[PDB]
Amino acid sequence: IAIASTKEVQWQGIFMIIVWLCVMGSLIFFANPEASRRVFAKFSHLQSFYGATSVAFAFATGLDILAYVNAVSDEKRVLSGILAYVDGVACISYLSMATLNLYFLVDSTQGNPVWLMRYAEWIITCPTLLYWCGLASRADRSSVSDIATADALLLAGGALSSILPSWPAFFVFAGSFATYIYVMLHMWGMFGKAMQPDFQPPPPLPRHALHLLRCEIVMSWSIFPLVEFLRRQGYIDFQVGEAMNCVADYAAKVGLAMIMVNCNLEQINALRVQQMHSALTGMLKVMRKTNLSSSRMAQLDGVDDDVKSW
Amino acid sequence: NIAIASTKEVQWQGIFMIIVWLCVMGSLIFFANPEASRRVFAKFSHLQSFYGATSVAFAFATGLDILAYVNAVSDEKRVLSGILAYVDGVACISYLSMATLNLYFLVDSTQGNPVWLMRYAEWIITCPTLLYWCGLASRADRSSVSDIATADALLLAGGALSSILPSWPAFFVFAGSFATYIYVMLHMWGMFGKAMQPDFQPPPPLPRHALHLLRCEIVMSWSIFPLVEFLRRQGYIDFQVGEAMNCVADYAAKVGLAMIMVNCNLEQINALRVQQMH
Ligand SMILES: CCCCCCCC/C=C\CCCCCCCC(=O)OC[C@H](O)CO
Ligand SMILES: CCCCCCCC/C=C\CCCCCCCC(=O)OC[C@H](O)CO
Ligand SMILES: CCCCCCCC/C=C\CCCCCCCC(=O)OC[C@H](O)CO
Ligand SMILES: *C/C=C(C)/C=C/C=C(C)/C=C/C1=C(C)CCCC1(C)C
Ligand SMILES: *C/C=C(C)/C=C/C=C(C)/C=C/C1=C(C)CCCC1(C)C
Repeated sequence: IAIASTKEVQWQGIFMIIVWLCVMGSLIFFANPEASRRVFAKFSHLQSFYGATSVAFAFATGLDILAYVNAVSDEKRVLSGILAYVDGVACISYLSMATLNLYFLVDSTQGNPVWLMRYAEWIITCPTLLYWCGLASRADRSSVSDIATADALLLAGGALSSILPSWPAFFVFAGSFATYIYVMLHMWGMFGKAMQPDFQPPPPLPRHALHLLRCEIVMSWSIFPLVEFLRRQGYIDFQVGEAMNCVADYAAKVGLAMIMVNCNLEQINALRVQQMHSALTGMLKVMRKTNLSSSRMAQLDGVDDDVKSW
Repeated sequence: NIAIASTKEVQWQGIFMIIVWLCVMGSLIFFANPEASRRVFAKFSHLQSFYGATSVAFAFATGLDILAYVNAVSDEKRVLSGILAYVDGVACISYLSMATLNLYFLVDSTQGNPVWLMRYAEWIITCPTLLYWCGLASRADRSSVSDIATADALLLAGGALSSILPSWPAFFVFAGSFATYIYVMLHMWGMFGKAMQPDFQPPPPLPRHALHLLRCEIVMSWSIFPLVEFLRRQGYIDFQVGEAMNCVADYAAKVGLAMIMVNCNLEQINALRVQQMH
């Protein structure tokens, strides 16, 4: 329920990039390039997996900068503003993940890397996307910062659960998953309470589209805990798990933009509903000013119009 | 006379693009050599990953045009995104098949690299359609379009046949195809020009500004392929480098069109509710 202006979405956007331009430098300071080259060789397709995701996110932002300029309203404008920066961070993250010497941690389950840059992306992105849901539905400013902060610590636990021994990993990882359902349960009830046809303040998106948001987010964010579960269990390869993470990272953020584009293209029907009513009352005003009986000015006035409808 | 389309006509034109490609996919699985394809994806490990990534990029790019079709401003700006909804879908199933199927290919005489006929069979189905599609954004002669459409169809074929020829003739058949490429592009730049006139007889379904963008998007995005194969056959870049460029250039040329229809449809609604405020 922030109801922020375009200059606020710029101020939050420059904060995300400077709080990122600090994160990358932090992860470049602790770099061990001998092992980064060793990991980017033992797992060959990684530099291609992440480099392909960065290019895919480059066009993802271009689709938002078009939706931002050509936005139908100033309400839907500031919504594509947050997605413009959230998807831009996804591109500079995977660009650096695929070309830079970054900091990662050995995990206890299988000895795999923990990219931390991608975790540092989600802790910058995922809280913002829940604040984004706090505007498409206009929930309470507290009920949003609840799940917003609960989802930030959520990602942190699953990151700092890979280092832990067997049992404290299971218990910290299971603690993050329980918090996940909390975020997805409050959201489904956050949009569901905004979809009611009797709801002030009327949401900046149509009522039906909110169901698409609480559907797309639920069944796209669920992939990440499902991959970290299987891969730690040892039931899928590391790269096969990384490939899913890169595509799920794409479908989750891009899925919102295509819904924003869908909404901006749907107000055209709303325009064509207003055009109908205007031309209906316009023909109504003429009937309220004419007299329709035997007033012979062409034929009888009534049959002239009746022949027109015939 | 001129060049027009209709919704049900692009629907049957759409399903013709897929059945002439389904036939193509069968022929290339039929003549394929799986023992030789395994060697390709072995030496070039990133090939299978590139195509599968390109396919994912095109899967979403198709669905964006479906939203432009159901929520189109005009009956003509519908049958324009309709062509792209089939063009961009072929790219999704072409790259999904290139990354997951045993396909037929050829060894080029220049450097022994593979020549992906499935991709060549994609452009032969795409490029002549986008030029029929360019005959609807500008409404050129059905003869002026049939020329470039059949000249671009043989253009991609000549560049494919050039790989199998010896030294001397491959030079001239390749150069003979690039000479026709400029013939296609020169006719396009002047094809939008006739419609870009503020006093044109059949008003084009696009504004004058959006038409100059198209003749710039199609010039600067299509010129990459004749530069990739050039710098790859000469040996100035690795094969996988030219494939990654071909995997990105193939996305820009077709999503560049998809984002023009979005911005024009969006520019139309914002202009229309303004004309309602007044
Ligand atoms: C253990 C993983 C370590 C990774 C290594 C890099 C860490 C840097 C990442 C984030 C910095 C914190 C800045 C963002 C903090 C967001 C907290 C939050 O939830 O804010 C929501 C907001 O209240 C909605 O209105
Ligand atoms: C009716 C438009 C159909 C366009 C193609 C869709 C099917 C593409 C499949 C194979 C193309 C093989 C090469 C075909 C060469 C183009 C044929 C042509 O000249 O069409 C011009 C049309 O008359 C201008 O209105
Ligand atoms: C000026 C154009 C006026 C309007 C006409 C529109 C049509 C343009 C179409 C093709 C032009 C040539 C395509 C680009 C070919 C460049 C090849 C080249 O210059 O090669 C340099 C060399 O490869 C370095 O490494
Ligand atoms: C754009 C990136 C997004 C939306 C990432 C979302 C991640 C989640 C919704 C959940 C992640 C995890 C858990 C629920 C538990 C284990 C740790 C994670 C990060 C895999
Ligand atoms: C969607 C796919 C498109 C737009 C493909 C376009 C291909 C070209 C514009 C050109 C291709 C070639 C040449 C000009 C010369 C050598 C042969 C080709 C196919 C590389």
